[PDB]
Amino acid sequence: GMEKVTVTLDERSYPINIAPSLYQQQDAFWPLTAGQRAMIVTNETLAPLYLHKIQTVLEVSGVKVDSIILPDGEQYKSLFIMNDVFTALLEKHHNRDTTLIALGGGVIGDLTGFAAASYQRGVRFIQVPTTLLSQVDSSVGGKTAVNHPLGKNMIGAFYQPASVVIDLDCLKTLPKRELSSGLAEVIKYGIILDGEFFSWLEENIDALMALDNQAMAYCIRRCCELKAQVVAADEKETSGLRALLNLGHTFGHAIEAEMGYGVWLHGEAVAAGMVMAAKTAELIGQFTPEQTDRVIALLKRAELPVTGPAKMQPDDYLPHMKLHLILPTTIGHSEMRSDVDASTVTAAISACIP
Amino acid sequence: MEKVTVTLDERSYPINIAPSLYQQQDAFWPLTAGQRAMIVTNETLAPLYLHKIQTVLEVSGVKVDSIILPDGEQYKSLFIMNDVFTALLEKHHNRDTTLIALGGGVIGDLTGFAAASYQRGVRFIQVPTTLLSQVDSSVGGKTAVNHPLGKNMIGAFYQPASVVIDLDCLKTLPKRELSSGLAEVIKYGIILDGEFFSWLEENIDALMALDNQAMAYCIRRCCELKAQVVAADEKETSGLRALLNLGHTFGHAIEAEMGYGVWLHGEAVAAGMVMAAKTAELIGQFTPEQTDRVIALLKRAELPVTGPAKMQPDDYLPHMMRDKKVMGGKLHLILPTTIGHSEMRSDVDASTVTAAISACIP
Ligand SMILES: NC(=O)c1ccc[n+]([C@@H]2O[C@H](COP(=O)([O-])OP(=O)(O)OC[C@H]3O[C@@H](n4cnc5c(N)ncnc54)[C@H](O)[C@@H]3O)[C@@H](O)[C@H]2O)c1
Ligand SMILES: NC(=O)c1ccc[n+]([C@@H]2O[C@H](COP(=O)([O-])OP(=O)(O)OC[C@H]3O[C@@H](n4cnc5c(N)ncnc54)[C@H](O)[C@@H]3O)[C@@H](O)[C@H]2O)c1
Ligand SMILES: [Mg+2]
Ligand SMILES: [Mg+2]
Repeated sequence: GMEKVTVTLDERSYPINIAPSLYQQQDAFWPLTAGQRAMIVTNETLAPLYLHKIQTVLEVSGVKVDSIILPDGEQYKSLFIMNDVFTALLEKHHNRDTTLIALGGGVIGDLTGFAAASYQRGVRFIQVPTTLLSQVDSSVGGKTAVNHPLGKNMIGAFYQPASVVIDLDCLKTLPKRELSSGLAEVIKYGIILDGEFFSWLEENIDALMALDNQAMAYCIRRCCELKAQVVAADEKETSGLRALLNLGHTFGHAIEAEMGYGVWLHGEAVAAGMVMAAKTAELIGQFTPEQTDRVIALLKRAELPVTGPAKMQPDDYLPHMKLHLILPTTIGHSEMRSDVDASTVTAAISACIP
Repeated sequence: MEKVTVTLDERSYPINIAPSLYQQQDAFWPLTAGQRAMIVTNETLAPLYLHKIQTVLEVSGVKVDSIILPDGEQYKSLFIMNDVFTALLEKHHNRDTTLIALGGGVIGDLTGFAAASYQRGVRFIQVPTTLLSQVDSSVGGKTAVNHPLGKNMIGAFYQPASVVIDLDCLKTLPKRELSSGLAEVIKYGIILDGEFFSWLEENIDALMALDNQAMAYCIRRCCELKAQVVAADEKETSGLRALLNLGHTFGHAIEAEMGYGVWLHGEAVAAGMVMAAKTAELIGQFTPEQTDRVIALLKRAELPVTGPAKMQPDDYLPHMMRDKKVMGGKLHLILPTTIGHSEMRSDVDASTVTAAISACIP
């Protein structure tokens, strides 16, 4: 079906529209209108699949389109690459009324967003996310950035899109491993914020894996709804409410750091991380094995790992991680708990060794 | 000590102005003991003021790192800004750090955008060391770096936490740069406050001599005036803020044709304001007596009131049009209406512009 989320943050409002074949609808790329310009930023993987189609629809609507195609990879989320986007914009004489269109995943999304924030101190930005992860995570919060060699996402801006266009057909070309990686973050929302959504996932996860339009549209809509509610409740990260979004990410970062880029995908590491966080919550005396087993079972349904790499030992995790962890309190409720003992965390990691 | 409080885009900050302010109690508020700062400066200012400022901060309990960048508009680049990020990350500066911009407007813009972008925004304090940056950069929140295809094309609106103006720093500023700053001082009087203009006619000698009491009042009032115009035209579009471009359309032509550093920005603005005055005479809104007052005061500040001998009227016009597209070619000018009042005039005839330029040929 067609789902729609209106997000209202920092006194902005924008729509997220979600439907199969959305790229082909009239005014799907609103607020762009006839006579205006757009610069599509995409990567070498997405370009042959969607760039021509999108350019055609925009140009039939009176919109003048330029494009820049970047290589595929996290390493291109760079200040030097963002400068090349500025060069493309300036070489084609794009003025402050241009719109940047991020056609791709979260890598493209982050780089383009920061480019839109910074070009002439801010031009309009439309997200066209093509991974499940970016549909359910990047589409809300306004975080844009590029990397520095000494820290990921260290250079950037809070900058909100004018609209987010989610055509579910784009998921038909997404590798299944990337689809599952996105579903780790989908499941996370259920654990941290909405136990009823978790139950809905238990009942519909097979349809999501099959790219069912009705399930996936609702799935995306609810994740965005949940994310927008938590960002709205602490837009300046006052409380630790936005921090809850990091369930499994402390453990997961350790895995990504030791294993290297593309070896474990982000959502795969987060999946194993959520289990380790659940086990931690059991050991401090606040979670039951039955609750943890529900998290484990559902992750396996989504074809996600629930064990750590055999290749790392527990002592390899902690240098990457006295300790601040996001822990579940129920299925549907969570907390930031600081001062967790390292031996508690290592015991939890040890319980997930294959 | 003068103080201006500025409140724009729901932020509020003080601009404090005094001789020997670098040495005074809580001069770098809101930085407080136990916090970190990274001072960004250039190779010219570093031997003059970096040690002094570091000492005062460290005596206040503030932990200080610094980076020294090369001096010049040609270094106001994304790539040089990247070195700031590297210095911050190498010393493990977290989101609670403060960037201190110690230098002129070039340092101020690059540091400001660095502060806007580092971890998506850290605190920023301005320590402007040119008159131009004291009276122009200190309000508005425009930060930026240049791209080879356009000046100030990459940046952010980002306001400082405070602006620290120690008048003593002007004692080392070259006299030509002091005059260039006084062009923008005089502009304020023309566009917004005729009583300030009259005060300038009575005090310009003291300002040229760096009199502390005059200069403190001069800087306070300019910041006040710029803040009033920006605050009114934040939520309105149109362009009350565009009034800040008096003389800048003519002046950009001069800077563009004469080349980098040949005419300083305020020298070009000076001659531009005269041309704008002449234009306002020719459309029937200004008198020669009014224009004469502008000319006389500019000369007292050692600024030009004529265009370069090398440029003819047709050399100005391609630079003054919004662009050269078929639907472009339009000359939009800020004109004075009195001494103290100004307006945007759209679609000014080329013959009027050529006559006004011609009236200022040496
Ligand atoms: N709030 C935020 O701004 C936010 C949130 C989470 C993640 N991020 C950032 O997002 C990035 C990760 O994003 P991602 O997981 O979407 O990875 P990604 O953008 O690298 O895309 C994953 C892979 O799938 C390819 N791909 C994408 N869409 C496709 C499609 N429809 N068909 C075929 N292949 C396709 C990409 O080319 C790439 O090879 C990280 O840089 C992360 O920091 C940002
Ligand atoms: N609102 C804004 O953000 C805004 C407004 C006006 C100008 N600007 C920018 O400011 C820049 C021009 O600034 P500027 O005129 O200060 O030039 P500048 O920063 O290049 O300084 C002029 C010269 O004086 C030297 N210097 C500065 N202070 C000194 C002192 N106390 N003693 C000895 N030498 C000193 C500098 O090192 C430089 O050589 C431009 O890039 C312009 O875009 C921005
Ligand atoms: Mg994540
Ligand atoms: Mg100026």
